[PDB]
Amino acid sequence: KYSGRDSLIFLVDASKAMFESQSEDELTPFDMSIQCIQSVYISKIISSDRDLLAVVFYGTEKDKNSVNFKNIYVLQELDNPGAKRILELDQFKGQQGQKRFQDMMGHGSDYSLSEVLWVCANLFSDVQFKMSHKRIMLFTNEDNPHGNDSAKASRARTKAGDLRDTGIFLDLMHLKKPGGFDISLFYRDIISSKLEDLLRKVRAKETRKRALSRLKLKLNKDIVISVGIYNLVQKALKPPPIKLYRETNEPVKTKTRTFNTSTGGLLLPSDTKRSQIYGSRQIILEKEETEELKRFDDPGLMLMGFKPLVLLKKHHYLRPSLFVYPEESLVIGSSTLFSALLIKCLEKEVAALCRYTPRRNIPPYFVALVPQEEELDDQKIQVTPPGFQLVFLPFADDKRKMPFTEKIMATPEQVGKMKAIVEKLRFTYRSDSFENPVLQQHFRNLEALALDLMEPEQAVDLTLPKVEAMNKRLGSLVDEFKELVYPPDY
Amino acid sequence: NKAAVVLCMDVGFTMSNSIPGIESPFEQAKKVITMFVQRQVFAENKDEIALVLFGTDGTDNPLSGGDQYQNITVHRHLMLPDFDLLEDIESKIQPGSQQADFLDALIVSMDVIQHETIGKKFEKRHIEIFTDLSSRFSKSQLDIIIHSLKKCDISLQFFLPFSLGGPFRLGGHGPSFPLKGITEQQKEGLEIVKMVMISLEGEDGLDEIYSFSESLRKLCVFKKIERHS
DNA sequence: GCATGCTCTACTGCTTCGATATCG
DNA sequence: AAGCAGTAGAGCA
DNA sequence: TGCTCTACTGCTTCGATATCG
DNA sequence: AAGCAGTAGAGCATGC
Repeated sequence: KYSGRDSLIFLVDASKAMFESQSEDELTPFDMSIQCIQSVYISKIISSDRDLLAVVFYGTEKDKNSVNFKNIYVLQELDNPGAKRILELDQFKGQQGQKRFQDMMGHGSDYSLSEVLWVCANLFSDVQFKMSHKRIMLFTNEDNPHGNDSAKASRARTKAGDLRDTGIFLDLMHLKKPGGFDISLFYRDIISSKLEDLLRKVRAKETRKRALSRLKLKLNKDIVISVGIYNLVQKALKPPPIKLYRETNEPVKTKTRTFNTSTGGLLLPSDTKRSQIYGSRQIILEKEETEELKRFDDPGLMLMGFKPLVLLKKHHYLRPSLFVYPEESLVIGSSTLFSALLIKCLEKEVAALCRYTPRRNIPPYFVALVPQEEELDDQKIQVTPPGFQLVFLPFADDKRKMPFTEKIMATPEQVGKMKAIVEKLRFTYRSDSFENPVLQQHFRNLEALALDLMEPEQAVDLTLPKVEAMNKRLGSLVDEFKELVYPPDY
Repeated sequence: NKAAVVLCMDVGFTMSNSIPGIESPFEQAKKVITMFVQRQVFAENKDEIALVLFGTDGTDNPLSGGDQYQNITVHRHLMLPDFDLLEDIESKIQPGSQQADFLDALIVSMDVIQHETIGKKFEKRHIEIFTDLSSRFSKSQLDIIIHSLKKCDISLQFFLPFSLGGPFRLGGHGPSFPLKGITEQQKEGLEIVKMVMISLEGEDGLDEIYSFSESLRKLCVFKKIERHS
């Protein structure tokens, strides 16, 4: 569906060994799990802040759950990422946090098996929303928790199937006991290690997919089909403030009005005119006339002929392009016609040209529909989906004209050394990763404000170049490139 | 900075010619000139306009010597155009049927432009010429006036009517002339204005020949007005 | 022959989110 | 509601 | 009667505000 | 735009 949120239960193994440092001095796997869980909450509190996140430790001494099972202790409950819940969470670090774990719940017991999955199931059942994905993320190391009883093993693989059928899928981040890919054992049936994607990799993201407009494409007379204009590059910005009463920290319910005809008394909106002075005199209208003087067309796309893909110069530009698609919701039998027109436009390299009105009262606007075709391999790479593209087109007063009157050339020798410089600085561009420093430092400012930890975590500036790794990279040709013909010569 | 634009318009009898089914060239020139002065009034910019009409009945001219300089009247000097310079355009139903010449309004507008640059700084001198080109010419002195056009570095844009060689309405990316809107007089007019424009400024004079169809279609009235951005 | 009693289906308005135009 | 240089009126000489 | 400060200042870009689907 | 949730209205069955 559309508003089906993502779910995640964290399930941690605190039974026998990980609370101890595995007889090492580096990092206990318990601290590894708590750091990963805290980083996932910190990432999804601004990445996907409508989802569901629970956390459950099993194998501990004392117990609390709604089922009343022995030695299963839940910590939080299925809700949003909350700052107070992560400030509860971050108290289990180091030896002092290990002893806090001891005095709060105590580790070590005869840990049972699939009843922990039953508690996960009843934690998923009692939600009063809709959920798209159901993922159980098990943080453990060991291999045989049914090392003596075989009926416990059969019951474990029965209850795992009872979670398999109603749509609950689990993966276990297998804690490497020596630090390697060693245990190639027999839980490939229950499942459907690397933790860096849980550790850093999602500091700024948002989850959304909207249709933006659902219009009609007409071939200028009566022949009408449906189309829907999705969006791809939306220029995201930080969320805006909220006014607040600094005594008790409550918002203040702003209300405004217009009043005072120089005596006292309100003015309900029926007794205001809309005016424009032009020097001496005024021009008065009504609100309905000053909203009516922009009305040209019904909403949609009327087609006005076909032009090849070559003579439209794709540097004429004023707004980002959107992306059509042929729904079969308004009319029926539209994907057939659009696929036929698309393959003929492709094999004849031609593009449509249209007049476009988005909403129920908008002045008209000329657009160019340029086709595109998909691409797919065994790895399922996806750079293009199979539709069109609406290049917006300027009309006449978008283009300015530069003064233009200089023309002096030089000798064709610097092009070779500049070719050497650009080949020195030659690389594949990217696929991602030039993130916005202002938004990212604001994110971490808000993290340190709501968590009072230490300081602004200074975001690394990827937008900045690498001048140390560029100047010595190119070397001692910059002096000759500077002083072949052009020093400033004083 | 300050712009000083000047219009010179044929208001002659043939300009108010009969309608074979389309429109009068007078009403076409009226629609175009209302578009231009409408934008340059409603844009609140700091420019001044001066306008001269030829093809009237009387001659209230600052210079009317003999048979020449007939039916030419300076309507208004270089003014920030208010609604009076738009109602002088709109409330002027009369064409005034007595047509004399077509080259006179350029030299009268040049004389009053010289009289109008009295301690008022201006960077551009653009004069736009509407003429149906149906009357006879006047060839007393030509190289002196072409020399003044050259030495003063002023600009002269030329709107010729639709006659440039199905339902021609006004402008719809269709035909310029419907089937035949030319004759011998219009042929010699088009060749003499092509000769003067090419010989004065070059091939841009071939580009500065704008039809009444396409001048409403495109932005071709505004040129050398704005500045660097 | 006129008034009432009972159900189900399509119309319609609300709520939340995101994108767009406007005014400093 | 905030900055960035562009274009004419004042101060010491 | 001569060259730098100075009042303005047009613009330009976010930031808050309001509308619409 | 998207989902949903609540009520108005028309037609079958009943009564005086």
